[PDB]
Amino acid sequence: TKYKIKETLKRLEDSLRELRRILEELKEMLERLEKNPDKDVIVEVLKVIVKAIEASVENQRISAENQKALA
Amino acid sequence: KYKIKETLKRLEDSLRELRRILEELKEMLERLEKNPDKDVIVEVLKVIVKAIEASVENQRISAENQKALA
Amino acid sequence: YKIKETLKRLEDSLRELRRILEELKEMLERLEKNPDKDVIVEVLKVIVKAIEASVENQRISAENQKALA
Repeated sequence: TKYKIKETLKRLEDSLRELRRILEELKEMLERLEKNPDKDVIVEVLKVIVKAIEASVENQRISAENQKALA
Repeated sequence: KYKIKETLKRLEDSLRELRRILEELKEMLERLEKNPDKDVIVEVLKVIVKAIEASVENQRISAENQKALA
Repeated sequence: YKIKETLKRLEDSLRELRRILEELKEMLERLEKNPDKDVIVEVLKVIVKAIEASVENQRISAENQKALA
C-alpha cells in the first residue's frame, strides 16, 4: 500500500497546485469586478467559480482515495 | 475502525451528492450564457452556495475521519 | 506532533471555513430579498473568501495526511 499512498499524495499535490492557480485567476477577475461591476464580468467570474468548485471536488476525491489507503 | 469504515461510506455519499450538484451547477452555467441577465445569475449563486455548503460538509466529514485514523 | 499539531491546524482551518460559510449563507438570504448590483458583488466576494478558506483547509488536510502516512 506504499505506492498507493505516495502516488495519491503526488496527485493530491498537483490537484492543490491547480486550485491555487484557479484561485489566483479568481482574485484577478475579482479586481476587475471592483473597477466596474459589469454583468458580463459577473458571468465570467461565475464560470471560474464553477471551475474552482470542480477543481475542489476533484481534490476531495483524491483525498478520500488517500484516506481509504491509510485505513 | 467500524466508525472509519462508516465515515468513508459517508464521505463517499457526500462526494456523489457533490458531483450531482456540480452537474446541476454546470447546467445552469450554460443557461446564463444564453440569457446574461439578472436573477438567473441569482439562480446560480444559490446553487454555488449549495455546492460550497456541500463541499464544506464533505471536508467536515473528512477531517472527522482523520481524527479517527490518528 | 505533526499528526497532533497538523490535526489542530485542520480544526482551526475548518472552523474558519464554517464561519465564512455562515456569512455566505446570510448574504444569500439578503439576495433573495433584493437582487441588486452591489448586493450581487457582495456575495461573489464572500464566495471567493470561502473558496480561499477551502483551498487552505484542503492544503492543511493534505499535510495531515502526509503525517498519517
